[PDB]
Amino acid sequence: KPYRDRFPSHARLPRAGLPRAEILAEIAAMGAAESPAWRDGYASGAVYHGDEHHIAFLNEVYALQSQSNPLHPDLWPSTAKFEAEVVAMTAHMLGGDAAGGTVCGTVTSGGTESLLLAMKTYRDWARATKGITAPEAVVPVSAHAAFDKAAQYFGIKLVRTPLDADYRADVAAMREAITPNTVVVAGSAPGYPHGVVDPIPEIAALAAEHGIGCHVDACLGGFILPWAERLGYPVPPFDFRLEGVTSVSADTHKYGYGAKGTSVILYRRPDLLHYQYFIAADWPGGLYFSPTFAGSRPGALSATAWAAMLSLGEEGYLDATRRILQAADRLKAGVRAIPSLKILGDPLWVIAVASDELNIYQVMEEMAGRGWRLNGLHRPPAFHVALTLRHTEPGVVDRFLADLQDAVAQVRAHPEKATGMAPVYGMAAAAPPELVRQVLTGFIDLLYEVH
Amino acid sequence: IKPYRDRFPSHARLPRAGLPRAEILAEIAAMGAAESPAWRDGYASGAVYHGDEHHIAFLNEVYALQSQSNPLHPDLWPSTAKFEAEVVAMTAHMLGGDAAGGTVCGTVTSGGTESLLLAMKTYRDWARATKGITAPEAVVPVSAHAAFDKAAQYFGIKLVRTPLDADYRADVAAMREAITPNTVVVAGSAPGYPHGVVDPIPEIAALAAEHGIGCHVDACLGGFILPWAERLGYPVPPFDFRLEGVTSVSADTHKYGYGAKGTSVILYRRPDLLHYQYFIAADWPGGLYFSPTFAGSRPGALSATAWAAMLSLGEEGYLDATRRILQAADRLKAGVRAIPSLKILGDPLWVIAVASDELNIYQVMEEMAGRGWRLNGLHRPPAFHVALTLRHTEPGVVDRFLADLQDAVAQVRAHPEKATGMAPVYGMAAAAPPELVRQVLTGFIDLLYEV
Ligand code: NA
Repeated sequence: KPYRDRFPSHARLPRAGLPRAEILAEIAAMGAAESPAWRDGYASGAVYHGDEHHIAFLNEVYALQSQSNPLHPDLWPSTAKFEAEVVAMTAHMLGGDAAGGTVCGTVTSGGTESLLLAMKTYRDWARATKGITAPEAVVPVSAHAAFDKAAQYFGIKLVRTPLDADYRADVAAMREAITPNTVVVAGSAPGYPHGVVDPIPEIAALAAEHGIGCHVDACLGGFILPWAERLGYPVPPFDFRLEGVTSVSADTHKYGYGAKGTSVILYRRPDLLHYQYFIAADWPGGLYFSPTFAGSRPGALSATAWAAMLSLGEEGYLDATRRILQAADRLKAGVRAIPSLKILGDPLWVIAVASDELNIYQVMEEMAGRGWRLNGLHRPPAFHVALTLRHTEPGVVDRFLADLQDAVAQVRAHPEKATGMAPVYGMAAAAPPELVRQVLTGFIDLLYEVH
Repeated sequence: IKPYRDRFPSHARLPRAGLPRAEILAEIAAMGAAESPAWRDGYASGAVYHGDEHHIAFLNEVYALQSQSNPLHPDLWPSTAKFEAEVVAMTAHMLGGDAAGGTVCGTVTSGGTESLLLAMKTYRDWARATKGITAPEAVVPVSAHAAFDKAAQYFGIKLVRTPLDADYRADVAAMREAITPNTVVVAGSAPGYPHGVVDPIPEIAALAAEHGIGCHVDACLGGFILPWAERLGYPVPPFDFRLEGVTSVSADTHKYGYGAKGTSVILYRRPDLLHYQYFIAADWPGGLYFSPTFAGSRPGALSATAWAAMLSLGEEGYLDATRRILQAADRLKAGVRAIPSLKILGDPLWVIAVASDELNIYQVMEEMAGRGWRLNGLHRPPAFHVALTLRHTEPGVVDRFLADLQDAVAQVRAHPEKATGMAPVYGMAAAAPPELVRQVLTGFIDLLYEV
């Protein structure tokens, strides 16, 4: 709570309205304080484009569409066109034409919502068409935490399966975990922890053999992998090119470079998509439907997804991806050169680094002391850096490597040193899950404290 | 209908080369010039709640300043964590939170629907953990939002809908009779969407408390009006945390809070309830992970607009806006009651459902549509409503409505069998079997997404 001193806190409505100009000044001052961290490339992920002109462009898209609520297609036909076109272009980018032109889907609020919708959809589809009432889903331990959210929300038993030596899903273990109640298996393309792409072709084949769904979580890779493939990088098919793939999520607000608050969920056929829709026919409020979880939605954010995709085009995504993967190549070579560190698996641009000899959490804390905001991992202990366009700016990768070399030297010199956040991550890694839940619950409460 | 089919190019695939930003903006701007008059000039029921150009420009600048905000990372955007904390605190205080003894707490959500879903899930989880209930039920009036059915279907809750009395308010005897040992929550609306009437919250809350179950007040529509209507001397029963048995309340900042679309608030009487809402993952290799609500990544700029709107209005601003809306409603209601063949359903303050026992109300509505009005068509029983906003408090707007409504009724009286445009559509939807409605609406959503 860094502003507790500098700015008044508001626990109650002001009696009189406060001047707009004063309100904007506070927000602008906070922006000046907060933006350097992501602008200058210190943040893993978080901001995916970050360019001044791109941002000013999407801000004006927002301004022009600010009143849009896609719950009312009759008032905002513009926004329904934008969502239809985002879905179509994304589907085409992800091998939709290979499905025979039946690929369809919706815009969502984010990768989490795309995953939740897909999970609910397989649940309802399986109940209706296979008589399954105690649904199960099989995913690798690396699959996003949102799969557990979906499981707990929709009453699906989540079975998480082990990874091989390369941190990719062990498909044999996935086959073993399938039962008559399994409704879907998933693979990540790539997974968030270690940036590796699961063996999608085998997972898709597994699913098809069992007549169950196969969801590919391409939230992180959907706007990168197709371009990496065209640039010559090693990437096997991960999308609708695979016969057994029945849905794919992809985040326009990650490497699509749209504004935060949008993603896409795609299904192989409409008969599947139809299980996602909510329709109420008996309500005194009249006919009511929604394609996704929300009722009212900020249509302006859909406009920003559409605008971003159109302003980039294939050549734009190709260039962005090129820059990111070149930076990644350079970063990975540097990490491999530093003694006592290793990279987990063989990632293209989301790089998890670990150490068998040193406390990786203190190496991470040493980086944080130099301004870096990296993601702390566990199982196993590691940190990761998800490279973005912010990291392709001049000097950024070199600063990272220089800082990391220094971090490692400092930790080797005092291997028992543990400061700042390092003991927090270490304790969290060792702690019983229930204890973690209690403490993190207290933490969320603290974020909401007004003093 | 898709108005831009022949006016602008359609995009089924990414352009090969990025298109100029300036052209993309021109196209979006052109669509805005086409679309804004309808809401700006007061023709839309609900839809746009403030709509003033200076207010809008103000929020658009709030968005610009916070555009990169993603509250999944409070360490990068402490500004936004502060905004959400203060939106919750101010809203809680406005809704009688101090009467709870200072234990009232909550979170910002993406909208009214998410607030309702979250409350529903929360009572389900709470009841499972503390009451051993594994086949949860919820009892709500038939007028309660369609979103209650979404929550029931998502989270495996049996939803029991109960009849209204002659004033279109919840029949509390029927709710009592519907309670079983598996019931986890009862709800009332403040006010309900269809007819704008406030349920007997005190009786419902007392019912709930007597049974040791939750009581959720859906104040999504009324939360930012009712407290001020009450201060102004209008007849409004207590409906909030002043009532002992009220355990949660939802209120929409993006409705009469005058924030931008994409925000709402869910409040709980105590932290031990709120804690059942949080998602926490402790064994994920992606590290410690938590979400206070459904989403992971979120558009923090939208929370900023809620906060800024609340601050720029203050109590005086909400009091003034509410006064204007309620006096416009008073005038509008009197004018409708003065028209021989029309009646208003129940006794609403500002969301007015109008019906007719003698004429086809759907054609009356169609005659209004031919004059530019975008009203909401209801059924059970047939009616239309107008949810009055600041847009309808502008000079001449209520007078135009009544003048148009008088001509509408004169025309229908002259040709009682006339049924044109959307009138036969609403008429058929009201008579049609729900399964048939489901199939047709499913086809309609498909139509929205056609490129
Ligand atoms: Na190394």
